[PDB]
Amino acid sequence: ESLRDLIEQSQSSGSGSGLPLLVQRTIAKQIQMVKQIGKGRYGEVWMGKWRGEKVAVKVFFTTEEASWFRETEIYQTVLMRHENILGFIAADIKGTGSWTQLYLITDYHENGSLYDYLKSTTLDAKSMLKLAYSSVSGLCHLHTEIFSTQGKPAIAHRDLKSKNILVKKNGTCCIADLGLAVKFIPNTRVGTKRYMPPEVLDESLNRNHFQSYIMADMYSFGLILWEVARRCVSGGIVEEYQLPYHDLVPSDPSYEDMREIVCIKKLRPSFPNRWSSDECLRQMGKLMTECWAHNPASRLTALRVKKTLAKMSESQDIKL
Amino acid sequence: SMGVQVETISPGDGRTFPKRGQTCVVHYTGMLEDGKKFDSSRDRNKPFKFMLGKQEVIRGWEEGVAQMSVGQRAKLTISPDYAYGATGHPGIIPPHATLVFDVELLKLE
Ligand SMILES: c1ccc2c(-c3cnn4cc(-c5ccc(N6CCNCC6)cc5)cnc34)ccnc2c1
Repeated sequence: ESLRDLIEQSQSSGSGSGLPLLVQRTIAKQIQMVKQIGKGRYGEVWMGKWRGEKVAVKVFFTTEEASWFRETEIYQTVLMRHENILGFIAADIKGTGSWTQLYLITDYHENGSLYDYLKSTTLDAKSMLKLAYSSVSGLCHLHTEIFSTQGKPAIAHRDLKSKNILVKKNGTCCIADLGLAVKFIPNTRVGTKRYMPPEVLDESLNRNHFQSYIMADMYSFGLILWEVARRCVSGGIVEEYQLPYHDLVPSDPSYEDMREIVCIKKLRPSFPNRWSSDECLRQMGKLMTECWAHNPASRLTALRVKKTLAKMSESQDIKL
Repeated sequence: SMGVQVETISPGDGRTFPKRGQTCVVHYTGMLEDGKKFDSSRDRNKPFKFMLGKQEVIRGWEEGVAQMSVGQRAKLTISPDYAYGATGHPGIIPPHATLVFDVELLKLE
């Protein structure tokens, strides 16, 4: 019954991340749905209990079937499984006709997303770097093709935001919400408007190159580094949690709002003054800047960011 | 039903049959019509359990296995209506898939 062990038993055999099919399709009827815990693109996210264990369930209606399909296929990709990607368990279906529900069942993380966790606590350098490094390690894994007999393609996420990264019990992060993800083998303007890079906002993203999606991801990830860094205490001082561009646009900003700030005036989130008094936060500031450059080609790669953060970590005697 | 064809591979005891409410313990291998395998309890060396009449498994399974003897092994050919229908299962079973399960009823509990 031990879910982890069930998943380990079945993935030792091979091919599919998650439970074996026939086991997957026992789950919808047995899960106790407890409460809504958040939101996902095209579906609510609930906590459920299955065999006494908490799991998360992203619930789609049949109008969003294609998205359940796409997202589940991605999660079931070979060599996709990774400590910084949200752990897939099962997909199943319940109910009847117009009320049919499609379930995407995953690990549940009680700390919630980075958005929740940053509102809940302040950080030191070590926790800041652990969240940043783990999160970018997930992104880099997505972005990196892996050759095997059954390979993993390069994947761009396309909806990165602090609400789509979970913080595990051990202080590390895993990436979720893969329903807009693109594999190297789509509408340009999709995702969360507040995190869209200028070229997505104005539809000048070059659709001829997969790389454009990867470079788009790095701008969005730069904004998340800013969110996290604000919460690292230095000199006995710390900022309150805020979303990027909080002072420049309304909540639930529109395309017009974002185009003005990001495409036209080319503004970026501002750095609190106290950052310039701490070498680590100075370095984080430089990393953000280099992630969110207007010109996609000038942005750092996820691998470069990973390596930079690793160097910061070991430069303060911090493990990982 | 032409929806669920049952071809014996190896006979069972011919007397101990699953009743509604009993847990069937089986070993199975599942394949598409072309032969590509998609699940096998034998590959993870752990039998799979389900209760007749709880609708935990596709209807073709309950219908195929219900008519099997403890110890019996049989090829179940199951039409999409008796399995995952037009929807299938993302990345594993395509739409309108006829499936082939090689199933052995090990034990009733
Ligand atoms: C995007 C994001 C997440 C998911 C998830 C997902 C997996 N785990 N998980 C946990 C939460 C969650 C837990 C606890 C809290 N709080 C803790 C204390 N008080 C404040 C609120 C808040 C939120 C939300 N979503 C998820 C599953 C599937 N697709 C996704 C797509």
